[PDB]
Amino acid sequence: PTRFSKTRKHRGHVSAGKGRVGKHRKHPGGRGMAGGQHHHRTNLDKYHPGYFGKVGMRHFHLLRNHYWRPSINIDKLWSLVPSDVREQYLSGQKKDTAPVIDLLSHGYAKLLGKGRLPEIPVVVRARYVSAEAERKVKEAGGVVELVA
Amino acid sequence: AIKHNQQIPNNHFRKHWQRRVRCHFDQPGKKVTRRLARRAKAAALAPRPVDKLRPIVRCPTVKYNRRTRLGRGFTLEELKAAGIPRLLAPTIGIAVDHRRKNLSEESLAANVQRLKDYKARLILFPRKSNKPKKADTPKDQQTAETTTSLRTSFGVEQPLAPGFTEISKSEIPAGIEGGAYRALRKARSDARLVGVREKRAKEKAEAEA
RNA sequence: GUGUGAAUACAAACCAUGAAAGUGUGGCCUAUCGAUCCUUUAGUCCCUCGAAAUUUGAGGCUAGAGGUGCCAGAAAAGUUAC
RNA sequence: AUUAACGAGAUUCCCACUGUCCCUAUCUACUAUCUAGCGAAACCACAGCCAAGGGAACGGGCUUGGCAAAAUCAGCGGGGAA
RNA sequence: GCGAUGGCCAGAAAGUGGUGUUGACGCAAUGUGAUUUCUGCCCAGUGCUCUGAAUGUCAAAGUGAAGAAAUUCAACCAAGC
RNA sequence: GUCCCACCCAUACCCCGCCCUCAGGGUAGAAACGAUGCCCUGAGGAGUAGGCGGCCGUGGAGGUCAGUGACGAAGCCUAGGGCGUGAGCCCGGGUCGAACGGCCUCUAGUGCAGAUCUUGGUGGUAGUAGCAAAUACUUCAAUGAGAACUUGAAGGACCGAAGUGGGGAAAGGUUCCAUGUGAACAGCGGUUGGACAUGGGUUAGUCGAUCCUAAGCCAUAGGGAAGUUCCGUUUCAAAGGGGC
RNA sequence: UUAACUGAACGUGGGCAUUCGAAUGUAUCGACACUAGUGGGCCAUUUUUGGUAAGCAGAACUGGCGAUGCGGGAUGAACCG
RNA sequence: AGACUAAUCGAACCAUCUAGUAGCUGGUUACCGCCGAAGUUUCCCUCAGGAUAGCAGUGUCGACCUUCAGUUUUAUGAGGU
RNA sequence: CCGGGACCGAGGACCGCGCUCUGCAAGGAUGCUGGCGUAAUGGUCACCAGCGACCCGUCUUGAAACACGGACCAAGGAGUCAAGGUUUUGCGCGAGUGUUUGGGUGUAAAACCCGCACGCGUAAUGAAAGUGAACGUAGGUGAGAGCUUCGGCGCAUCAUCGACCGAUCCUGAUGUAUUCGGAUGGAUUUGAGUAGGAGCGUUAAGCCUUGGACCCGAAAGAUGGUGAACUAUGCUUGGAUAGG
RNA sequence: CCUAGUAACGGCGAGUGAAGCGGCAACAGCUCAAAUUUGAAAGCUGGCUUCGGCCCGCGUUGUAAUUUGGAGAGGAUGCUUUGGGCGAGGCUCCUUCUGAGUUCCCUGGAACGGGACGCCACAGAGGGUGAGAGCCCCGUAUAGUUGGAAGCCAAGCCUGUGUAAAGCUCCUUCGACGAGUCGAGUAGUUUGGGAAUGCUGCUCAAAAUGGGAGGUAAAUUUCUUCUAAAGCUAAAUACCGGCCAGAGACCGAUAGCGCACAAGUAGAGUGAUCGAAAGAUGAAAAGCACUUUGAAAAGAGGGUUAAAUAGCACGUGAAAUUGUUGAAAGGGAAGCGCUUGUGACCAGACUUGCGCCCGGCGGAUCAUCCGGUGUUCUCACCGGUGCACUCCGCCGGGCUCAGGCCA
Ligand SMILES: [Mg+2]
Ligand SMILES: [Mg+2]
Ligand SMILES: [Mg+2]
Ligand SMILES: [Mg+2]
Ligand SMILES: [Mg+2]
Ligand SMILES: [Mg+2]
Ligand SMILES: [Mg+2]
Ligand SMILES: [Mg+2]
Ligand SMILES: [Mg+2]
Ligand SMILES: [Mg+2]
Ligand SMILES: [Mg+2]
Ligand SMILES: [Mg+2]
Ligand SMILES: [Mg+2]
Ligand SMILES: [Mg+2]
Ligand SMILES: [Mg+2]
Ligand SMILES: [Mg+2]
Ligand SMILES: [Mg+2]
Ligand SMILES: [Mg+2]
Ligand SMILES: [Mg+2]
Ligand SMILES: [Mg+2]
Ligand SMILES: [Mg+2]
Ligand SMILES: [Mg+2]
Ligand SMILES: [Mg+2]
Ligand SMILES: [Mg+2]
Ligand SMILES: [Mg+2]
Ligand SMILES: [Mg+2]
Ligand SMILES: [Mg+2]
Ligand SMILES: [Mg+2]
Ligand SMILES: [Mg+2]
Ligand SMILES: [Mg+2]
Ligand SMILES: [Mg+2]
Ligand SMILES: [Mg+2]
Ligand SMILES: [Mg+2]
Ligand SMILES: [Mg+2]
Ligand SMILES: [Mg+2]
Ligand SMILES: [Mg+2]
Ligand SMILES: [Mg+2]
Ligand SMILES: [Mg+2]
Ligand SMILES: [Mg+2]
Ligand SMILES: [Mg+2]
Ligand SMILES: [Mg+2]
Ligand SMILES: [Mg+2]
Ligand SMILES: [Mg+2]
Ligand SMILES: [Mg+2]
Ligand SMILES: [Mg+2]
Ligand SMILES: [Mg+2]
Ligand SMILES: [Mg+2]
Ligand SMILES: [Mg+2]
Ligand SMILES: [Mg+2]
Ligand SMILES: [Mg+2]
Ligand SMILES: [Mg+2]
Ligand SMILES: [Mg+2]
Ligand SMILES: [Mg+2]
Ligand SMILES: [Mg+2]
Ligand SMILES: [Mg+2]
Ligand SMILES: [Mg+2]
Ligand SMILES: [Mg+2]
Ligand SMILES: [Mg+2]
Ligand SMILES: [Mg+2]
Ligand SMILES: [Mg+2]
Ligand SMILES: [Mg+2]
Ligand SMILES: [Mg+2]
Ligand SMILES: [Mg+2]
Ligand SMILES: [Mg+2]
Ligand SMILES: [Mg+2]
Ligand SMILES: [Mg+2]
Ligand SMILES: [Mg+2]
Ligand SMILES: [Mg+2]
Ligand SMILES: [Mg+2]
Ligand SMILES: [Mg+2]
Ligand SMILES: [Mg+2]
Ligand SMILES: [Mg+2]
Ligand SMILES: [Mg+2]
Ligand SMILES: [Mg+2]
Ligand SMILES: [Mg+2]
Ligand SMILES: [Mg+2]
Ligand SMILES: [Mg+2]
Ligand SMILES: [Mg+2]
Ligand SMILES: [Mg+2]
Ligand SMILES: [Mg+2]
Ligand SMILES: [Mg+2]
Ligand SMILES: [Mg+2]
Ligand SMILES: [Mg+2]
Ligand SMILES: [Mg+2]
Ligand SMILES: [Mg+2]
Ligand SMILES: [Mg+2]
Ligand SMILES: [Mg+2]
Ligand SMILES: [Mg+2]
Ligand SMILES: [Mg+2]
Ligand SMILES: [Mg+2]
Ligand SMILES: [Mg+2]
Ligand SMILES: [Mg+2]
Ligand SMILES: [Mg+2]
Ligand SMILES: [Mg+2]
Ligand SMILES: [Mg+2]
Ligand SMILES: [Mg+2]
Ligand SMILES: [Mg+2]
Ligand SMILES: [Mg+2]
Ligand SMILES: [Mg+2]
Ligand SMILES: [Mg+2]
Ligand SMILES: [Mg+2]
Ligand SMILES: [Mg+2]
Ligand SMILES: [Mg+2]
Ligand SMILES: [Mg+2]
Ligand SMILES: [Mg+2]
Ligand SMILES: [Mg+2]
Ligand SMILES: [Mg+2]
Ligand SMILES: [Mg+2]
Ligand SMILES: [Mg+2]
Ligand SMILES: [Mg+2]
Ligand SMILES: [Mg+2]
Ligand SMILES: [Mg+2]
Ligand SMILES: [Mg+2]
Ligand SMILES: [Mg+2]
Ligand SMILES: [Mg+2]
Ligand SMILES: [Mg+2]
Ligand SMILES: [Mg+2]
Ligand SMILES: [Mg+2]
Ligand SMILES: [Mg+2]
Ligand SMILES: [Mg+2]
Ligand SMILES: [Mg+2]
Ligand SMILES: [Mg+2]
Ligand SMILES: [Mg+2]
Ligand SMILES: [Mg+2]
Ligand SMILES: [Mg+2]
Ligand SMILES: [Mg+2]
Ligand SMILES: [Mg+2]
Ligand SMILES: [Mg+2]
Ligand SMILES: [Mg+2]
Ligand SMILES: [Mg+2]
Ligand SMILES: [Mg+2]
Ligand SMILES: [Mg+2]
Ligand SMILES: [Mg+2]
Ligand SMILES: [Mg+2]
Ligand SMILES: [Mg+2]
Ligand SMILES: [Mg+2]
Ligand SMILES: [Mg+2]
Ligand SMILES: [Mg+2]
Ligand SMILES: [Mg+2]
Ligand SMILES: [Mg+2]
Ligand SMILES: [Mg+2]
Ligand SMILES: [Mg+2]
Ligand SMILES: [Mg+2]
Ligand SMILES: [Mg+2]
Ligand SMILES: [Mg+2]
Ligand SMILES: [Mg+2]
Ligand SMILES: [Mg+2]
Ligand SMILES: [Mg+2]
Ligand SMILES: [Mg+2]
Ligand SMILES: [Mg+2]
Ligand SMILES: [Mg+2]
Ligand SMILES: [Mg+2]
Repeated sequence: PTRFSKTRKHRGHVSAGKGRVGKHRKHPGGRGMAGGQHHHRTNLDKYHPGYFGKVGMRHFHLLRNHYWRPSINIDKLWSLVPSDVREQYLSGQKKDTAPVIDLLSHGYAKLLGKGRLPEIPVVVRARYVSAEAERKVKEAGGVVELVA
Repeated sequence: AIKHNQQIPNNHFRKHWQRRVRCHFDQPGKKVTRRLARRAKAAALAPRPVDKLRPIVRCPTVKYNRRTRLGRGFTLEELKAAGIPRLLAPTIGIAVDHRRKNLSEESLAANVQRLKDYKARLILFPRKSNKPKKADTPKDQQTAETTTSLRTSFGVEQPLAPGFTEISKSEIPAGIEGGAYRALRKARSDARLVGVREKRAKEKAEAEA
């Protein structure tokens, strides 16, 4: 919508808000990233510290599928089971049955452990598991088993 | 010419991009054309389904390894197990792929069952009405409700494994002796040292002799 | 209140000197000097070559040197009276 | 370094000759000039009398004075920083 | 400067052209500028030109040695300088 | 030079009225209110470059005024009126002839004095500069609305055979001849014209082209070039015509 | 850290307002976000450098013109109100 | 003679690439209300130009925090005109 | 304590502070009287008079300038559009969020409906192999709006001392494929991290970049074509120039 | 669509930049060289022919059948499979036909406008007709209907048959597979391709479980995956240049293409090429008969028309500039600001309103009560009852209050 913009309010005022002494010429200072090392250095060092240089070794023909392993913390583990069944376990009505969670079927490969876990035994099947996550699931009565 | 705290721009607009711009104002017009072509094709194939039968296939990468999908055609070994001639398969709606192999036995068994029940559901009209043959339908059950999609009626039943399972307590297994985390570290370092360990053992045998 | 040069006070090691308290992180104080890319040497015994091993070769990580004197650092000779 | 002949080439002097000059005067033809018919262009912020002052340090316009009477024809080259 | 298997010159190339229906009293490239009388000294510098015993410098290919190989190191070495 | 009385006037200071901006308060057992409203109190106002807010106009789109109009819509002219601080809005009179507005949202090729700006039109200068090379015209009669530059006769002059004479090549293309004619053109006039309108006119065995070759150009045999095409003219070719 | 519960920093508990310990003002408190124009300057009192001097060149504190009319200096960007 | 090559020559004319680039000249369209500048610091083949800090506007949030100040008074330090 | 003159009249039931207290000069003007009821008061336009008043736009420390553009009038005429960022405003859903590449359907380029994948977000840190976030009621101390049983509990945010994950530098337990493994405890080090999630889609404005980029403007450079009717040089074939 | 502005390239400066996997649209597969028909070149161009065939030629330096790596060949073994001809009925193209007022009155030159009364509608899209028309006319909506031509698709029937040819299950053994090519060195170009991704020139020049690829050069030892140097083939995709059609929050004669018109035309240049200006009388020409002045162009009368203030210089007809008539000013510029005066012209406002008292005229109906209905449930309307000191309208007389302008 052009009916309300600052160009309509500039009618009748010479120079259209760009100044008299500085007249808004074509391209003062250069085009694009010109002057990175010569006259735009002061801007390119106060912000963007690190534009120039080489760091690290290079990799030819990287395939990102080799590096796919999404992770999930341990405090969100109970959120995988459906709500109706979930409330039964926390309320304490089963007392004799344990759930078996399959992380791969939900799209996870590594089980990290960050929060706390209630004292109910579970079984977790993961491709990878952290050292701290294995201890917390074990002290709750459960066990974690690798599945590949 | 940067002036403030900005993100460094990279806009690939220095060629003559204006000469190659592809606007899509014919999105609804093209859709009408395809629907006219589908129903025209379905009319030509009056009692036949529009599509063709496909097998079940697993994706080839470690990511996507879990899911399954439809393939291109049945291997020559799958057709032989179900007792279907190679030449007769393409002419009754079955798709054949001659450059695929059955490395495992799970995939071979799954596809054979998926192809065997299709043969039971097939109605085969005779070439000439006045003289039927042994393999033809005997005209008594030619009148029945039929399907035409064959992609929804024969799609993948479930692509992923069930989300979870529920088992009684005292049936939970015991883990690896060392533990799950340490079982991975040991298995990783064993492959790293497979070469160093092998030559040291071998040269010892020659050193003593 | 960015960089380079130079400077002050401690901490953790190893030493010199003196009977000892102490003093010493270059010249009694104020000047005496140098980025990115590339090359080269020192260091650990370390990481990668992406189908798997073993030795050559190559690439990385940390600290110095080769230089820009127009010294916050392009590679550069004249003439026009047509 | 000299050199006969030749030159719409540069330079100095002498004889003849003359309005170049002392020093200007007169005559003829075609215009300019007046009339009938035909009939353009450059240029133009608005415009058109001066003296001093101050001012972007040389005014047609501002300040203080001089002054100042319709409408017009033929000439002229001081000014309009024409 | 040149005796034709050649000198000067044109063309992207060609079983292609110009001088040339020509052959040194000829063709081609430069400086001075009728006749008369004359035209001195300098080869250090910058060019041009001549003679290869000299080994100094020295490319690709080829030859020799080391290595499991990629590769590295040695002699030899046209013209020009 | 020094001292003392009275008086004169700035958009400054004091008091009062009105406008806008900013700040602080009051208003529901609602007899209540464009609550974005109304009522009470105090202080302030200069401004280029620049920032933000509120409003007015133009061409189109959705909704709505059960809107105006051949008993006159839009447009244009008008030292005739009313409203707003202002851009602007509204009415009266004259001319004219078929479509056009108000209000809330949507949309953009949306507002001019300048750019030696673009296209078209018109002025002052101005009835002014000027229409002056090639020696030159005059009397009577006829035609006609009208005669210096149309026609006849008679005088006076010029070009003076390297001509203002008599015929051609290049180039032009009907300008050649007859009859007739309002405007336009012939930088004055015009009955006259190389102008305008209607008709007519160019005859070859002997004059030229046609035939032959010159400098030169282009096919063929062959060789180059990715190719449009370049070289080659007797060249490393099985190349022709005469009689019965 | 000291011969040393001797010190050193940070603390629990308790005591001290009857008056929170100079004047005046508070017509303007603290923090954050995004961005415009500008980066040729010039004049005056006091201090002051080069120059014979300049309506010349170069600086320090503050006030002005630029960006600003109004009343006085007849006139006059900067002087007085 | 830098002469001539269609009024064009110290490199002809016609179309296209082409709306060739410009730190440099010129222009940039209605009204009212409120706030209101800079020619200075550091770096750049930088000095007719840019980036950086300052001066400026708008949008707000934290409290109405009793905090603050281009100022005086009292006590106590530094300086070399 | 008594005279003389000028300018002004805001507000619109009662309420208040008071006094000289059957009332009043006390929170803002009323009373009496005359002429005329139309061009009389008032308004528009033209002219004379007193005072004031240099030509606009633009660059500039300084313009009325002897600085530049402009003779006059009418119509045209200059910050736009797309992709990608960023902060702020409105709206939907919220540990999630986004239907429209595509399919179903239709009164047919509209509207309505469906889901597998995928993008951004939910976890960081190293060049890399790799590893991967709770001692405590998710901590202690000083300020904090609001609430409160009056004792206290204390959101957002600011300062300060600690704890946990990755990297870097030390220490090297039990064990053992006797060279592998890396527990535990430290360090004036380091990160765009953890410490009771805040993001995703869309709307509107300012600003930034590349694109013709607010509009008009060079002296040049390149690709492919047309000219010897002028003039320059040469070739084949013709012509012309008194008398002393 | 996503991967992805990612791995990588780059005076590592300005800048540049793919692929595998994943979801969808659309789906379809095949024949040659290398074998001896060898118990029979079984194959083909051409010419003639009565239509049955004959003749010459091509070809053994290889024409048909058989085989193409998925295999296949050669053997075993029992079952199965295969030709011709009709054909309802349905779908595309052109062509015949399709509902309802010119009813009545007013304005007007002419109703298609205003008012009254009707009708049609699976048809109220659009245009014409003397001004805005669903019913005056062409068309528009719906399935049918008249007639005709040629190809497709296909329900289901009627008939031959194993000399031949084809498919499946097993096996000791056999199992031919593309050369100046692949690969290597060197040079130039190019790419995200980095001790060299593709391409081309020159030198060298292979092999049989061989050969290529596996994104860092080299040697030794394993592993995975395909089969190069010969060939064919629909759909999903691009495009408004050619022939047609339907549309728009597009422009409205200096705009929109250079061209709404006898526009790539007139005109300019030796040539390549450059390239405009220009739409509108009225519903209908009814485009001015006749008279008179003039040499003529034309004028003055008189006519056509709703209008000639529409006369082929034609709808509306603005500004710059000009003519006539009327008003005013002027001693080397004019214009303009503040404030009076003179002359000309002009908008408002005022011209009565309310209340009380007396008299007169005219009407039905004020308080009250009963029945019915509504509603905010206690306030009203309608019907009846009143019947003159009440209520309502008008006229005449008297009085109070207020109302325009300047003082
Ligand atoms: Mg402004
Ligand atoms: Mg400007
Ligand atoms: Mg600027
Ligand atoms: Mg530099
Ligand atoms: Mg510092
Ligand atoms: Mg420093
Ligand atoms: Mg020490
Ligand atoms: Mg010393
Ligand atoms: Mg260095
Ligand atoms: Mg470098
Ligand atoms: Mg490896
Ligand atoms: Mg590899
Ligand atoms: Mg270097
Ligand atoms: Mg420097
Ligand atoms: Mg550079
Ligand atoms: Mg001499
Ligand atoms: Mg001589
Ligand atoms: Mg004269
Ligand atoms: Mg005259
Ligand atoms: Mg003067
Ligand atoms: Mg002077
Ligand atoms: Mg003067
Ligand atoms: Mg002047
Ligand atoms: Mg005067
Ligand atoms: Mg003069
Ligand atoms: Mg002038
Ligand atoms: Mg020769
Ligand atoms: Mg010489
Ligand atoms: Mg000479
Ligand atoms: Mg000579
Ligand atoms: Mg001589
Ligand atoms: Mg000599
Ligand atoms: Mg010499
Ligand atoms: Mg010599
Ligand atoms: Mg060599
Ligand atoms: Mg040599
Ligand atoms: Mg005042
Ligand atoms: Mg005031
Ligand atoms: Mg428009
Ligand atoms: Mg009208
Ligand atoms: Mg009309
Ligand atoms: Mg515009
Ligand atoms: Mg204009
Ligand atoms: Mg302007
Ligand atoms: Mg013009
Ligand atoms: Mg003119
Ligand atoms: Mg004259
Ligand atoms: Mg003449
Ligand atoms: Mg003359
Ligand atoms: Mg004359
Ligand atoms: Mg003459
Ligand atoms: Mg006549
Ligand atoms: Mg006569
Ligand atoms: Mg004459
Ligand atoms: Mg003569
Ligand atoms: Mg004569
Ligand atoms: Mg002669
Ligand atoms: Mg003649
Ligand atoms: Mg005649
Ligand atoms: Mg004439
Ligand atoms: Mg005439
Ligand atoms: Mg005539
Ligand atoms: Mg004639
Ligand atoms: Mg003619
Ligand atoms: Mg004869
Ligand atoms: Mg002849
Ligand atoms: Mg002939
Ligand atoms: Mg001949
Ligand atoms: Mg030729
Ligand atoms: Mg050839
Ligand atoms: Mg600067
Ligand atoms: Mg700046
Ligand atoms: Mg200056
Ligand atoms: Mg500047
Ligand atoms: Mg001055
Ligand atoms: Mg100075
Ligand atoms: Mg100066
Ligand atoms: Mg001032
Ligand atoms: Mg003054
Ligand atoms: Mg004075
Ligand atoms: Mg010269
Ligand atoms: Mg020419
Ligand atoms: Mg010329
Ligand atoms: Mg040239
Ligand atoms: Mg050109
Ligand atoms: Mg432009
Ligand atoms: Mg240009
Ligand atoms: Mg203001
Ligand atoms: Mg202010
Ligand atoms: Mg300038
Ligand atoms: Mg601020
Ligand atoms: Mg001193
Ligand atoms: Mg000192
Ligand atoms: Mg008041
Ligand atoms: Mg009056
Ligand atoms: Mg004056
Ligand atoms: Mg100047
Ligand atoms: Mg300025
Ligand atoms: Mg000015
Ligand atoms: Mg001047
Ligand atoms: Mg200037
Ligand atoms: Mg200038
Ligand atoms: Mg001018
Ligand atoms: Mg103008
Ligand atoms: Mg004028
Ligand atoms: Mg305009
Ligand atoms: Mg955007
Ligand atoms: Mg998601
Ligand atoms: Mg990682
Ligand atoms: Mg509190
Ligand atoms: Mg832009
Ligand atoms: Mg050019
Ligand atoms: Mg160049
Ligand atoms: Mg010629
Ligand atoms: Mg010649
Ligand atoms: Mg002679
Ligand atoms: Mg490259
Ligand atoms: Mg590229
Ligand atoms: Mg895919
Ligand atoms: Mg035949
Ligand atoms: Mg077969
Ligand atoms: Mg049929
Ligand atoms: Mg009909
Ligand atoms: Mg009538
Ligand atoms: Mg009607
Ligand atoms: Mg009509
Ligand atoms: Mg109609
Ligand atoms: Mg009708
Ligand atoms: Mg092959
Ligand atoms: Mg090759
Ligand atoms: Mg190339
Ligand atoms: Mg290459
Ligand atoms: Mg093909
Ligand atoms: Mg129009
Ligand atoms: Mg046009
Ligand atoms: Mg026109
Ligand atoms: Mg227009
Ligand atoms: Mg045009
Ligand atoms: Mg022509
Ligand atoms: Mg017209
Ligand atoms: Mg007439
Ligand atoms: Mg007559
Ligand atoms: Mg009319
Ligand atoms: Mg008439
Ligand atoms: Mg008309
Ligand atoms: Mg006219
Ligand atoms: Mg007209
Ligand atoms: Mg006029
Ligand atoms: Mg005079
Ligand atoms: Mg004046
Ligand atoms: Mg007056
Ligand atoms: Mg009643």
